[PDB]
Amino acid sequence: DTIKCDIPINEELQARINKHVNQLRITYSTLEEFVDNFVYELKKGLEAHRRHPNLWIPHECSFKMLDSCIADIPTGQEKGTYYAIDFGGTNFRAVRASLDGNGKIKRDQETYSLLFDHFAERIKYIMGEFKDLKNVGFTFSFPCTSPSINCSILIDWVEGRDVCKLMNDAFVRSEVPAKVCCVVNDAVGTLMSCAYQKGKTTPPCYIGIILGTGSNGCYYEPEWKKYKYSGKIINIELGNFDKDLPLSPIDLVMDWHSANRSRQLFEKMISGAYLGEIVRRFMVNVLQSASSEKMWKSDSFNSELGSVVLNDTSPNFEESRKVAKDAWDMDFTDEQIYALRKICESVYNRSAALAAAAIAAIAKRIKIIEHSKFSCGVDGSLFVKNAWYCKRLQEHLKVILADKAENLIIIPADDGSGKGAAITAAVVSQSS
Amino acid sequence: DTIKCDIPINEELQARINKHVNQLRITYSTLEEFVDNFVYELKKGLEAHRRHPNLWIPHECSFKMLDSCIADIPTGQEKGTYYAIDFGGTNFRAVRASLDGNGKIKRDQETYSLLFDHFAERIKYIMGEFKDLKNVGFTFSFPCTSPSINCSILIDWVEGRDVCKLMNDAFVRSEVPAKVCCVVNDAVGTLMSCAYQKGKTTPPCYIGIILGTGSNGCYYEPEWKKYKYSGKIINIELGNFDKDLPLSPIDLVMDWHSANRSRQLFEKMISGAYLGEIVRRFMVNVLQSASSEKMWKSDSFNSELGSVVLNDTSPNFEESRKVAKDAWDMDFTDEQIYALRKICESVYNRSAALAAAAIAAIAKRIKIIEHSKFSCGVDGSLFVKNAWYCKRLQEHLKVILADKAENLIIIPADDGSGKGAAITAAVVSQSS
Amino acid sequence: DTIKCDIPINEELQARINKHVNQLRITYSTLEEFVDNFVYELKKGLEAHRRHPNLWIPHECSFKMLDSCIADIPTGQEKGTYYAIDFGGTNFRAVRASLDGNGKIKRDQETYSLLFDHFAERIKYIMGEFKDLKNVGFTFSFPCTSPSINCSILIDWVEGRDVCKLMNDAFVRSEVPAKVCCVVNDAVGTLMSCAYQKGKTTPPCYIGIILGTGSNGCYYEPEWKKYKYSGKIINIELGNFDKDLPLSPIDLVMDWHSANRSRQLFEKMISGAYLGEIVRRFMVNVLQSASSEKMWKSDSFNSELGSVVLNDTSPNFEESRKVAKDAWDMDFTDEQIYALRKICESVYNRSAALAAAAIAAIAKRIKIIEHSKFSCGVDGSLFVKNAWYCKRLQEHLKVILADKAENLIIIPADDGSGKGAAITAAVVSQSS
Amino acid sequence: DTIKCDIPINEELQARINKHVNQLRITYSTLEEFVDNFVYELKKGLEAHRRHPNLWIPHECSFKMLDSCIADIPTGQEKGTYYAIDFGGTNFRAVRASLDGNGKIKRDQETYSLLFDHFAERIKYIMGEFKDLKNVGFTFSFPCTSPSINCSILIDWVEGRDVCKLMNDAFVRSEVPAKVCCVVNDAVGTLMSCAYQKGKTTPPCYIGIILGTGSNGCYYEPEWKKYKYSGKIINIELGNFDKDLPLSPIDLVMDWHSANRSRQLFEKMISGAYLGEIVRRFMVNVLQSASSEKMWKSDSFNSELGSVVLNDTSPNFEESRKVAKDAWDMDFTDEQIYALRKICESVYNRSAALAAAAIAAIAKRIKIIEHSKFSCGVDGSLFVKNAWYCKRLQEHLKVILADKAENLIIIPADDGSGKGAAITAAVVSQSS
Repeated sequence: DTIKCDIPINEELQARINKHVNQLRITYSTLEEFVDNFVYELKKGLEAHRRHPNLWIPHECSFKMLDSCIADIPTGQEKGTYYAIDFGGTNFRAVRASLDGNGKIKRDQETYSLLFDHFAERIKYIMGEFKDLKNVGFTFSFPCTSPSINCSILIDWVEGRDVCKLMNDAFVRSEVPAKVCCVVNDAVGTLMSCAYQKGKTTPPCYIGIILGTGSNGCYYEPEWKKYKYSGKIINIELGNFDKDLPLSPIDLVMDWHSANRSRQLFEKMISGAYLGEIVRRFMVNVLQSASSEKMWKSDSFNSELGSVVLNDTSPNFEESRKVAKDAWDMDFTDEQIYALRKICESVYNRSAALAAAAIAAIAKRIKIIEHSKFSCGVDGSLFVKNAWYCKRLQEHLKVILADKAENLIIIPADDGSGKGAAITAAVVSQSS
Repeated sequence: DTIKCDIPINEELQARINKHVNQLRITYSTLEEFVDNFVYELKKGLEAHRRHPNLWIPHECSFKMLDSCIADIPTGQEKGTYYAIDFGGTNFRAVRASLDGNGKIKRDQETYSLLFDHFAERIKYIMGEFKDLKNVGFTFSFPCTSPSINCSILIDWVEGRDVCKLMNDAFVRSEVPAKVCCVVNDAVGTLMSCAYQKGKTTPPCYIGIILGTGSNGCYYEPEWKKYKYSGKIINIELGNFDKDLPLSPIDLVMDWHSANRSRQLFEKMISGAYLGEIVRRFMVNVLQSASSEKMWKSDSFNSELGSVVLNDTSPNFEESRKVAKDAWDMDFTDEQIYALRKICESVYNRSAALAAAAIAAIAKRIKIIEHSKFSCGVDGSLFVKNAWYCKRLQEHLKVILADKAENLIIIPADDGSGKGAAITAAVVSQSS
Repeated sequence: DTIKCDIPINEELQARINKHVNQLRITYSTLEEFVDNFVYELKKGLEAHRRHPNLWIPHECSFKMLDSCIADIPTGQEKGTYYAIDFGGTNFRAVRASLDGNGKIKRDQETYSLLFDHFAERIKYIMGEFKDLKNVGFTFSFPCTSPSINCSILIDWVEGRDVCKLMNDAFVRSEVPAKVCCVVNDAVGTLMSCAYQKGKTTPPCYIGIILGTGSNGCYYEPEWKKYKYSGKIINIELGNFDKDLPLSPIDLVMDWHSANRSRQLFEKMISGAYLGEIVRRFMVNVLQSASSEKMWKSDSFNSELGSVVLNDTSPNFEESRKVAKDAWDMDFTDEQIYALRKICESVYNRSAALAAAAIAAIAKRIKIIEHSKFSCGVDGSLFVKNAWYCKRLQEHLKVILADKAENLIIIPADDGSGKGAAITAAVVSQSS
Repeated sequence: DTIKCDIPINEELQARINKHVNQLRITYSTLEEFVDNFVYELKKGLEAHRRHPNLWIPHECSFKMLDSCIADIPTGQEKGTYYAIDFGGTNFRAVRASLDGNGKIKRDQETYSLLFDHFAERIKYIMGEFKDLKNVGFTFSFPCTSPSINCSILIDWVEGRDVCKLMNDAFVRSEVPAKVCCVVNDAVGTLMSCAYQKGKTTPPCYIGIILGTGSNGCYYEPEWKKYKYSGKIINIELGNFDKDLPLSPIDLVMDWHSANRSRQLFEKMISGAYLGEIVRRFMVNVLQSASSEKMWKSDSFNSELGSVVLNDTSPNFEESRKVAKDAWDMDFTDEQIYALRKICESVYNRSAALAAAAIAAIAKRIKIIEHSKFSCGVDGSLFVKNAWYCKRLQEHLKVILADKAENLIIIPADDGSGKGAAITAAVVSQSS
């Protein structure tokens, strides 16, 4: 499974490669300490929430264990039609989903356009394009605290009013009879969308993981009653884990230029928005003076190109060296292309190992893994659109869980921020 | 200034008294360390606010340095009529204040009655009693964070909506044309009410202190621009200071039964809501078996009785031993009445010393005390309705500030939660 | 197993008893959090030692995981004669032990007398009393750090020289040809003495526990090679555990008068030197005014009397109320004697539960408990000389380890500070 | 005082220079926060020592405030001859000093050679070379804790015995009648040597500073009696200050490769053993691809070359570009030599500013600076053998102390580890 060298490599470049690979090496002895720290942090977060479920106090637990206020999960037997709003950065979409009683979802369109007074006409605009004249979901990936499932406040980016009723009154100002009923997170929607579209002869899903341009997790905590939680599903803020991470110096520099400094140190090692910069810096270090002038720019390499480099099988890597030219205007030789492959294979492997040791921790906090069986729905831009990264995540997950790997199933879910919010708004209302 | 014994005291009781007095003794060497810790904490809080002015992170600074979003202070030259709402616990009042251009306030009534749908009719009910048919202030002493001067959220006790517009729409639902325009704290209103009613030949006020059933402070920070503050007045959450306090064991037990545990340890040593319990516990310890059966109850002694015991000049203390009987159904002898006086004189003296060392710290953070002169407006139930406590606070304040005591003036302000909110709503609107 | 009341109890005293019993109640839900915190602390201590095995850094781990520098444990097959020195406080002993090859120890005398220049003549004085004219052990329970097995430094109480060679040169100054070869702790000697005198058909011993006027533990860590330890046996400083303890307010006051303040909070809840004060304070609180004048003294009740109260079976508790009079000069009635019994039964039960949850943690860090079997040697003044405390410790230990209680055996060892140091000095030398 | 550019610089290289200079910029607003943090840390260290003067607890204070056990300082009126031993790394010296009663020292030799059994013959070997046949000092720069002035223990590098008597018995084994009487630090010897050789018309010295291949400080604390100190001079472990430092990313990487990781972060920014690496890394970053192959080696540039670059006045910098070739085998052009000068001038200026703000803090803890006058003796390899670094340290020290700069005098002391230990051994013995 490891890259093999046949071309004669210089001594200096080989020494540099060997020195910079052992800075990204994750042995099966550190992964156990990682799993233990993760489980302990989960438990401490639960207790600290029970002590004061309103404010999040750092230095008590890195995970701000949020709670979706949902009542119960779906089973794949409902029916209707429901609409959902996604709102991230500059331009995002609107979803319409039809639900039959057989565990299947039908979706129509994801319209993008470049301000609460615009979205009501947007919903009427997509609705007239179906003209079958209720309740609408909402994702709203922004800094918000949700005391209840219907409302959530805004504390960052009228910038401070209720972001729920703000959207609600735009339907009243217009003709549209549709009300907001849920403000879900990106991962709980993933959990629900995976639970719906499973089937009937599959174990229940208990963990929803997002690995993409951001990393997060939600899971079903059976002891939710012993603490003060109202929903059966708990949203871990997984990206903020900082107990003991194997940080190389490149991770110490790339964090200083972050504009989010000293925050979210676990997300900056495994997420797809940061792997391109890691491999760029490592390549600059290993090709000291031979590096081009473009290899010193900031955003000169993103993870979509690492995906191209990893999934390469040509006799001569004419695709792996065509992605070099258009990014770094440089004609790579054989030793340099070998170095590039050996660096990407290390960075992505570390990401996959650390993201596989965070699923075993969740599956170990739930003490079901000993006897019963259950499933996990993994979604994201790193899991999809990458083949070398799936069979590696599931290889590490098959070694962390030594004798129990067969009890935990992986089911790739799709489109959490969409179908998820629609299914949540359908469940919270049809079963209201 | 110290109590003198002439009656022959038993040896055991004298030993116990001497042992329990030295547990409440504050020497002029510890007060300096206190002042230094306080000043350092103020500076650290300012910096930590500049780093992230949204969330309060404990273990960065005990003071959550809030900010009133006011523009500028009054001078005593405005005019009009304005109404204010107070809302604490079970039953609180409504205020109407007339303002002339000479630094004088005229107030009408403080009606009490035992639920946002009731207060609009309350305001119309007080208004019809003057029938001179704008803007209304609001104090709202509850857990709230205020991103702006007009709005504030509710996170504790619809329990979560906007507590500003909640009150505002009740005037629209009714006929009353009055809108909320400010949600002030108990101490910034004190500052403003003191600034208004000063005169013309007095130094400017810079600190507003509340010492009562609760302790708090607000002050004018001249470096407000260097950090991200929008108002010239900063609200210290002074009650939460916990750096290094001289805690006796009685303070360790009375905090365990608090229902606010491990929070606000500086407020539980100096505020008027906790001195009665302190003196009750100390009396139980010094009168071991001679204590009555009522001296073991919880709320059997409040600070209004300590005020009676302190301000006593009768030949035979027939008032200090009449407050004993009706509270602890017991006929005190001479040694016991001496012990009671010597215990109250120690508890209240420690409170006064620690509250005088917290004014010197604020007056030292403002570096004006070296050359110029300014004033401080002290308000509360301990300052008013107690004579032994004023000339003692100002005795300690005259020894902490060795050569500068003449630069700082004390001006007793009155009724902060009332006239304060009215004057703030008048200034924010007439000078809008 | 619980005390039963038949005599009619007053309402007030019954309310007070019920209120003060629930402050000492340990449910089987908190014991699990205790075990988890203990195991995590053990692991963190091991890692922190590997990072810097010289200085102990608090806030890294409460346990300063010391190391005995022993080579290997005995098996009960050696032979010879060896001498040991004990040195605690004012007056302590000297031991002579003969060792045959069958797992049996023969001891002679423990002489007490009320200064390194005296102990050599003491050893010659005990030796002449046997006149069979090598190597001598040493316990030396004082503040000392031991870089090697032969030497240890002194940092508290020439007060600072080498406390090993100090004793060694006194044998050279005299005629005695005996040299110090080991400075062991009170618990590793217990471990060795238990390992020797086991037999041949018993599982191996792995934990040595001391529960007396002080609490401590040592255990065999199989992963000693992965970290920088030279001995197979690790000395936990178990008394300093302070992660999350169920502290009543009486424990908050009794710690303030400690002269060892904010240090060793786990030892002050379970050790035999502190249970008498706990029960004295609780009795003062429950018998508010009926308490005598002697119940307010400090050392008016020690654990030897609680042992007498617990192990009482007379028809009328003429022994449990005879221990009252000579200690508190008071003729207890029936309700008061019931209260006293119900208070001692709670204090000692909490101690036994918390000391049984600290053995399960050690037995869980060693992952052998799943399949194999092993033993633990418990010694101390609370285990011996108390019958109600053994069958209660082993009742809680049979419920903490649900399905594995049969894998762990309890073997009461005796005289650790004696036979232990002798056997260690014999093993380190005969097998040198 | 700033470098001026006249040669036309490229746009890219100019942008890089301007971007990397503002990462080393120290404004007069941060220096005040630095001084405040330093003073607070000093006070906290003093208190924490008073609470437990035996063990050093980090997270209480970064400064382990050690204490020299000296009685009193010299005045320059003694007489005699005394010998001193220095012992650092591989090869170090022996000193002989003659002392007259006029404040003048006469020194003979510093012999170097490449093991306590060798130093006695070394002392006899230097003594026979003067053949004027008492007491000997000792510096011994190694990890050691000194409970008393005569003895000190060894805990790192027989490796653990008494390093005082170890040297003492070598004089008895030989003929030499010379005994060790003091084990001083590198900075207290500097203080004493400065105090001796002052004169008679100079203010008293109170601070001794070492700025070289290591940074440290000692000072006279007038409140030494209020705490448990026996000597009037306190040894700050100044290099370990880590409260809030302006760390660039280069300092984050150079610390990861330290072998002393997460320890002594203030020493790694200002000391002469680390400035060459800083400027090397910055030069690699600013000359991205134009850098040579030798500029990527580790020890390719030490501070002796930065001293050469700074003190350059030739028309064409034929010395500043001759130090480039022999170190980095590269013919620098004009833009590159300008960049090199502008980088060294920034690194050394930051070091000088931060080392000048640490003298103002010490001079501010002693409250004498307000009225009286005193002096400070600065020694080290950065102060001596560098002219641009003295008039810059004293320029920053003249701006930090706004109105008091004339009260504090700087007196360059010489050879602390030598004359210092001799003078200390002379004072401790002649005035014994």
